[PDB]
Amino acid sequence: DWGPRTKRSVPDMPKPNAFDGRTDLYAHMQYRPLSNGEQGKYAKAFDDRGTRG
Amino acid sequence: MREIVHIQGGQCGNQIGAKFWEVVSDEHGIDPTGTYHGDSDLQLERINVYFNEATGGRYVPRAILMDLEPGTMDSVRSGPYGQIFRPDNFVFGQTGAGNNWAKGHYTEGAELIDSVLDVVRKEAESCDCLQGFQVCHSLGGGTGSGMGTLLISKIREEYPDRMMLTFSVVPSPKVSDTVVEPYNATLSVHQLVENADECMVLDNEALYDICFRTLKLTTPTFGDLNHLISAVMSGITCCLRFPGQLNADLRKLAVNLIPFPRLHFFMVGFTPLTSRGSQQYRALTVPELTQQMWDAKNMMCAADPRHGRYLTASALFRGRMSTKEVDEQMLNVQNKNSSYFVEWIPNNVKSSVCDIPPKGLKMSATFIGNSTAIQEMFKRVSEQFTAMFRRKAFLHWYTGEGMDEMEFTEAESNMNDLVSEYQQYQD
Amino acid sequence: MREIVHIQGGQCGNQIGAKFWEVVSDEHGIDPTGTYHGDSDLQLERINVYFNEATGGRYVPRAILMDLEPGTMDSVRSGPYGQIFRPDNFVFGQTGAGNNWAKGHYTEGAELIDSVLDVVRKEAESCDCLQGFQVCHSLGGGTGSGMGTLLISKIREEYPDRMMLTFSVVPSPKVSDTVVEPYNATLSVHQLVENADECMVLDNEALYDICFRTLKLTTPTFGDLNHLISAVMSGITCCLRFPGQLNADLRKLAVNLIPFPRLHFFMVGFTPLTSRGSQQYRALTVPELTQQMWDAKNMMCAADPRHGRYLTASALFRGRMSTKEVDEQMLNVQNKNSSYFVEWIPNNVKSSVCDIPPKGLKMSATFIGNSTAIQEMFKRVSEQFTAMFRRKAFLHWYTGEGMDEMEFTEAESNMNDLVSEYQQYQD
Amino acid sequence: MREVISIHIGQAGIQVGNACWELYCLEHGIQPDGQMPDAFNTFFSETGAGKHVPRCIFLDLEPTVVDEVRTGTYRQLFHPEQLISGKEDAANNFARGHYTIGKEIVDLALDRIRKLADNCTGLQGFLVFNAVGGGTGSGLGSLLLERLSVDYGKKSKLGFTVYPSPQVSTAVVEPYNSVLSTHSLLEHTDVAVMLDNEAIYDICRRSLDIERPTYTNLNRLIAQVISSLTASLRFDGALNVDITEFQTNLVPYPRIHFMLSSYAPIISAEKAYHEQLSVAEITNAAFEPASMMVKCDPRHGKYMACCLMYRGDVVPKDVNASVATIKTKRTIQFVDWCPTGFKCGINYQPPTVVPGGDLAKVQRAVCMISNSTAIGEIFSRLDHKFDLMYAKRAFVHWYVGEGMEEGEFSEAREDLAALEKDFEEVGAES
Amino acid sequence: MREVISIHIGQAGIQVGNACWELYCLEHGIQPDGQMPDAFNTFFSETGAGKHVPRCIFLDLEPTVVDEVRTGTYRQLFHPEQLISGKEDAANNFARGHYTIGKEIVDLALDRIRKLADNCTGLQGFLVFNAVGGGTGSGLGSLLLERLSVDYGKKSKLGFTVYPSPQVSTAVVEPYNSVLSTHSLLEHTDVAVMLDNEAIYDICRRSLDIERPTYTNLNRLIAQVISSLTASLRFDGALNVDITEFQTNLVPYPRIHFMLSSYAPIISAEKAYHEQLSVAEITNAAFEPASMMVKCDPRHGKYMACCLMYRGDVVPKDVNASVATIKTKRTIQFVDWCPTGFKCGINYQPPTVVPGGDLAKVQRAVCMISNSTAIGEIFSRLDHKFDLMYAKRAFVHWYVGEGMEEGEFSEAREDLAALEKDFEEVGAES
Ligand SMILES: Nc1nc2c(ncn2[C@@H]2O[C@H](COP(=O)(O)OP(=O)(O)OP(=O)(O)O)[C@@H](O)[C@H]2O)c(=O)[nH]1
Ligand SMILES: Nc1nc2c(ncn2[C@@H]2O[C@H](COP(=O)(O)OP(=O)(O)OP(=O)(O)O)[C@@H](O)[C@H]2O)c(=O)[nH]1
Ligand SMILES: Nc1nc2c(ncn2[C@@H]2O[C@H](COP(=O)(O)OP(=O)(O)O)[C@@H](O)[C@H]2O)c(=O)[nH]1
Ligand SMILES: Nc1nc2c(ncn2[C@@H]2O[C@H](COP(=O)(O)OP(=O)(O)O)[C@@H](O)[C@H]2O)c(=O)[nH]1
Ligand SMILES: [Mg+2]
Ligand SMILES: [Mg+2]
Ligand SMILES: [Mg+2]
Repeated sequence: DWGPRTKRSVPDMPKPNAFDGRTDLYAHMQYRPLSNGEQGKYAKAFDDRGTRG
Repeated sequence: MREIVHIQGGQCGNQIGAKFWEVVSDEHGIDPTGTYHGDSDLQLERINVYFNEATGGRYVPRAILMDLEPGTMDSVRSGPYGQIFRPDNFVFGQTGAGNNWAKGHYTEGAELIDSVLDVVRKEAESCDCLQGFQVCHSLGGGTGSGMGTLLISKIREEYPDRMMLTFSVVPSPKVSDTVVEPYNATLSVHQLVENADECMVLDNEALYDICFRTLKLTTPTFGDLNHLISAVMSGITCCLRFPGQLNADLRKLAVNLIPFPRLHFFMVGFTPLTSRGSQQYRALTVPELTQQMWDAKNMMCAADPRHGRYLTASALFRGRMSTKEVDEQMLNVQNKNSSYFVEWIPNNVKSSVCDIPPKGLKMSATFIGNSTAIQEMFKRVSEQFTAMFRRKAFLHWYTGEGMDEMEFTEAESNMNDLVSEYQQYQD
Repeated sequence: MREIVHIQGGQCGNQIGAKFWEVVSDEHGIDPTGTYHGDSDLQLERINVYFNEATGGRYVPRAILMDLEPGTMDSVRSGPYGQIFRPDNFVFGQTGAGNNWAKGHYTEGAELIDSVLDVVRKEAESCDCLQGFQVCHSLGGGTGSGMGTLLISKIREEYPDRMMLTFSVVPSPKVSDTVVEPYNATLSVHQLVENADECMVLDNEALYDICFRTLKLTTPTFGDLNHLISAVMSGITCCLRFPGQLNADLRKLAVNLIPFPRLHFFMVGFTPLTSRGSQQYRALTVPELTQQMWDAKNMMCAADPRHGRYLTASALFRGRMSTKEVDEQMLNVQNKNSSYFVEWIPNNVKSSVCDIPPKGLKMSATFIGNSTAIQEMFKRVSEQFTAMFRRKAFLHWYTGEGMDEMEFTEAESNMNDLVSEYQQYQD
Repeated sequence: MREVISIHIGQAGIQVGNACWELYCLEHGIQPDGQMPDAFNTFFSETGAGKHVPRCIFLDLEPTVVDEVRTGTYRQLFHPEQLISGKEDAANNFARGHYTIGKEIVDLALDRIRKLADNCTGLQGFLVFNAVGGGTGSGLGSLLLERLSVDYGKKSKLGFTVYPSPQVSTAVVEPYNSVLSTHSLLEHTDVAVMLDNEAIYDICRRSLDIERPTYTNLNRLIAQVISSLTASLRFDGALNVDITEFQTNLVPYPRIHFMLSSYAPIISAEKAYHEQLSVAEITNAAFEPASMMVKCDPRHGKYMACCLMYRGDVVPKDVNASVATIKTKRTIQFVDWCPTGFKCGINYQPPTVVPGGDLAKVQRAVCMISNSTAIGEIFSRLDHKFDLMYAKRAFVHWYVGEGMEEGEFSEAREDLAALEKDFEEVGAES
Repeated sequence: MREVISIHIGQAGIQVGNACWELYCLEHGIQPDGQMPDAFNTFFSETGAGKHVPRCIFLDLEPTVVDEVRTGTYRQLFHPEQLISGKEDAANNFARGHYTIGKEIVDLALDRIRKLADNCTGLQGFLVFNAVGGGTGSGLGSLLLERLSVDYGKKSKLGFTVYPSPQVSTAVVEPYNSVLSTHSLLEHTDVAVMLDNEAIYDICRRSLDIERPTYTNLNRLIAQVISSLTASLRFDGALNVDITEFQTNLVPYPRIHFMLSSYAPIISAEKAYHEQLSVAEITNAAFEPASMMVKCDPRHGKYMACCLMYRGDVVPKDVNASVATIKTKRTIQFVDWCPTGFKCGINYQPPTVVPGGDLAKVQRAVCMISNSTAIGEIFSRLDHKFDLMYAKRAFVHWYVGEGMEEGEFSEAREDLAALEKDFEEVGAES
């Protein structure tokens, strides 16, 4: 019954963040364990800004 | 078998409930198509607090999304978990309140109030026991604050024995989003004292700060900010949806947290906020959920709780926990810093434990604090309102839809009256 | 169940203390990942002294890592066993002290001393009952000298009854790694007298002398020198983390070796040291350990023990051994040369035995002496302080940060006062 | 469905409108013939099968600026009755565009605005494009704006007008024609956005490194400002700003309603690779007077209400931190009674680049429309230019002979003299 | 993060910076176009999609030398706005670069500095490059340096300038521009490091055994000093020496901040195989007057502070043994009131060799930058050349007519004379 959706549909907004692709706060709000392929990023860096050193 | 009816207004209200009903849904194990595929029997026991059972296993919420523009519902039309809502419960406008508190309340407000209250009345009679009405809106805006605050005053007239949870966001002190921000805020708090029974104070600047120093995120979107707000709203009614060793419903917090009927502005907090970098190293036990509960950085309000005394506090614990560790940690915070608590009330802390944690977390807890430090927030908005009203700037709009300066002087009078009694109790 | 809060300050403290956490984790059976893999039951019996329990069986150090530059935090974390520390415990600024004591103690330490007290408190009330605080830093720089001693003054006021063990490296007599050592060293030691309760004095070029003629390592880097220091640090709390035949914790070494409250500067030593090609010729007997332990060339400070008398000494023997050999060779080392010992204190030595030896060595001992010959390392700093201060060279950087010249003369007087109390005990 | 009607009046109006609707058809994918191979409802009117009609009219008394639209590459786009021509121009005379030849064509102007308003379902405002220098844009715009307030009350009317520059102007009776226009755009137009040709000459000179700018290059980024102003309707974002939201945030008093304009990223195709475009860089770039689109210096006046409309990859936190860095600067000084001067809007659509254009493809862009007390420098200078020329009755017999009288120069001068008094009185610190 | 802006003023600053950034782009692996095929953040800004721009400005009033960079092999590396030019040069006039023609460009220079300072999150210093022989390097250099002190207070300003040599001089009015620069570079640069063309000529003649070096050969080994001082910020080591550590360890007084420079392993390709490069050998090489990059003998003066910076395979043990032998040498004199003299720093990155350069690939390098009382001979020789020329007012009508007044030549003369007395006072034994 719904009409056509207005105001377009922007692709990829908000952008997936660099320094691992984070589009949600589900990891923090679900306490999921860190994967081994992604643990090294937080091993090297503190914040979500990538590879400063 | 008590129920909560959810009503939302404006840009801010609708985007929260797009995430709020999303967070509630996967706790109960129901898909965005509405069917239930959960693996736990305890989820289906108390569904009626938030959902109507339908034919074929569909579950539709008590969600009444109010707005004056079709833009907000368009996001709800296409956003994730937006197909669960009742299409009949999307009351909409066409003109838009235009960030004007006078347009949403008086002149253009009346054309939709008789229609939005019809949707509320249909849902109110369908469920048997009404614990109360829950609204989530803004205050600095005009669509969800102007139309919302009239809607709260009307629904207290029809249902005066039912409680009123309001989750209203507040103008930030450091930054600003709109220009008529103190105008629409002081007119709403002037009405929010009379009608609403309890208020949770939120603001984006504390949600922005809590995403930085506690979560280590330098790119928080609004959808990141709505998730932390949605965790608080699930924590208030976690006692209704799930069992517990000690039970505290919505009305039990009302007699606890409100000493006098006008002191119903609280500050919120969510305990297990761990960054992903430091996720493994922290442990999950009651003493370290409490140490992040009482931190001033964990509060999602502008007010520093170190400035003002805690008149009454509440804690909504979730998880398999010892009752002593709930009791002793909240007893230690009454002895270690007793200057931050009110002397003439013994045991300012309300505690309750529910045995069902959220999804994934072993333990969680939600904090509600009736602090007198909230007067710092109300003073700043009243400070901005007197600065702009004495020049009568931006006032030729509000007088255009049928307002005179009598209630503008009345709004500052009640604003100065409610902040006066906070500082009287602090001495 | 007696625990120690570790603090690391500056580039020297972070690099030394990183080496400290392999030598104590290896003897506690903690892998570089963070889990437990030790084959002995005695290791996990006392692990709360240094380590905090975490989820999944993980163990994290109770180490607040503190400096003013982000370079050393990245270097410490990138090395082996550098991933065991919490990212929350990496407290740091952005400017950098730059070998300036005034920038560390007053200007740029003030914006960070609130952050480092927040986390050293969080590691204090989390654990059961504090044995004391342990800090490792340098007296030549400004990051670990100024902002390090500011933490000691703050933490001594907050926790006045707890113990305070400091490992500080002191400027060399012969060479000079920086240009403003005696300005940094005189100001730091003057703060270190009243605040700290113990000070294990170290010198880098006593360590080079150790690594050259005894260990026969022709290319010693800082990995070598910190490894010798870290073995001594494991030797002090060896009887805490493991059972012993004769018991001696950190406070047992306090009352035995501190005759007077300002007479609390010690110097260290590690006895089982032999070059790699000469290991077969040494028989690990108790008299073999004692002749190296009391030798001048083994001691890790620049002070020569033969120049002054020994006020009080201590030997912390480790391994399975007979306790009368812990007795007569401590008696015979007093009877053979009694001129090198203080007459008015009888039995100037204290002995202790821990039955769990370190990894790879079956017989070891860490020597803690209190010789009046430690006035030599203080007076060679004092003669360099008086040379530069009388011409006021390199002073405008210090007085450009709010430090008047009055407290330079105040620190000079205490250095001349502390060499005055040492001088009257050798007569 | 939301909708806004744009009327294009005078020689500046069509030449902006050719640049305006060129930017509009590339955003929605509509080809110049009118065929798209759900958000076009803001500007385009769907008719038949696969045909989109612009919701605009070209009203000009001189036919030789409209006929090039009727024979160019946009023949199949416009409705031929929307293109309204006339026998002869007003010839930069306010009296001709308002009294003699203006009344003979404004009846046909309302005939199609009513047709455009009847086809509209939900109307939010009007766009008007004119230049007060020429009597078609000045007089007929004054006649149409006065009639529209009578015909369509209480609706928004966005004034995109062009004013004479201090040092630069291409007509002689421009001091005469601007002052008489200010009697109408004061009391009828609710939001007026000043534009100035020499400031955009300077903007194209340094930021876009074009040594020889033309009227095509100026109007192309005029189209960028208006498209950024109304991108909130067409696309979705974090913080939408509607037309009536835009009007109550920046108009504190019913006569203090003139606002500035600033588009921050103007970068070349070769400087785009070397600039690190972030939301902190562009926000500081917008408040720079180099990026100001009107030849006025905002340091003299006080900023009073500002809106910042962001397009593209703008995340909501650092934009809220970017505003805080602007507030800390002593150079950007706000008025005392307004502690909340900023409005914020974020849209997720990056700005389109026209093929063969001069602007480069950027992932972030902000357009600032700000109300300031430094706009009194615009009016007072044009007041001095009128007062010197009127003192010896220069170019009066042209104006008087075409229906006017001498009494309308005194009323328009007194009305503009009240604005300079009003700007000083409002901006005074108490 | 750590960052530093390197400004280059004058023609001599350009070929220095042309020789620096060709070594900087090689040391971080940045290709000439500007794309790398975490340590680059000290000097390069990450821009968009894998592009880096130098944190530098090339300002010079003469448009010839800057346009050589625009058409050179690094036309894609630099941002086109950073290569700032002018209409005409100061032309060996401190009058023109500081008063008349320098004002028109110093405002544009500070604007881009504000753009670069805003981009960097932590600024550790400003590297200023100039020569006091020319008008642009001295006049415009002093105007930018005075403005940078007020706008960015309490920040280190690292001064790398070239004074005229005792024998070789390529201009006549070099005594005039040197004295006027000395009044300004004294009170504005926190730390200044001298370079002299005569000593670099002798270094290439004796060490690199090239018979006829040019400025290209000069500036390549100048840049090898430049990278060695900033070597701690970009690559890790046992003993880091930051820019803020560099100042507070070397200057005992604010008015004595002129320091020498040296580089140890200056060995050609054919002679590198025969030489045994140890830490002990090259430390003895660095203290020789032949390795001094400024034409003065340190044996006449007394060293007050030294800062050795090491790169490559250097253990912290033998650097202490090498310093001990240096201290026990009797021809190397230290001032009596500074027993602790050496600031030691060891970076682990070996020096990079540029293709076509005369320098050989060496495992270890030492750059010694030391304050000394032997620099008092520089200011006396430039004073004696200035006192002779100013005695009967030669080459003064150029300076007086272009803004300057006669009396302030004596003010710079007295300021330089006080610098002569201060070096004699600080070296006197107590
Ligand atoms: N930015 C911009 N300004 C224009 C353009 N065309 C004309 N103008 C301005 O308009 C002024 C001339 O007045 P107009 O309103 O255009 O004259 P007109 O519209 O032809 O009115 P009539 O001559 O009576 O027909 C000049 O001073 C220009 O500044 C244009 O294409 N772009
Ligand atoms: N080391 C070094 N010095 C140079 C170089 N080029 C010029 N100089 C020095 O610069 C001095 C003269 O100043 P210039 O740099 O040539 O010219 P300027 O300072 O830009 O002043 P204007 O010519 O008026 O613009 C001479 O005494 C040289 O010693 C160079 O490539 N390397
Ligand atoms: N948490 C959150 N707050 C929002 C969002 N959108 C707007 N706001 C807040 O809403 C306030 C403006 O009110 P507004 O949205 O105009 O209210 P409305 O007129 O009723 O729609 C600002 O202070 C914003 O911080 C959102 O998506 N999430
Ligand atoms: N034992 C040891 N000493 C070091 C090390 N690194 C530096 N030092 C000493 O620290 C002194 C310099 O102090 P500095 O590192 O600047 O201290 P900071 O200012 O706190 O960072 C030198 O005299 C060195 O002897 C190390 O890895 N081990
Ligand atoms: Mg009950
Ligand atoms: Mg015309
Ligand atoms: Mg030149």
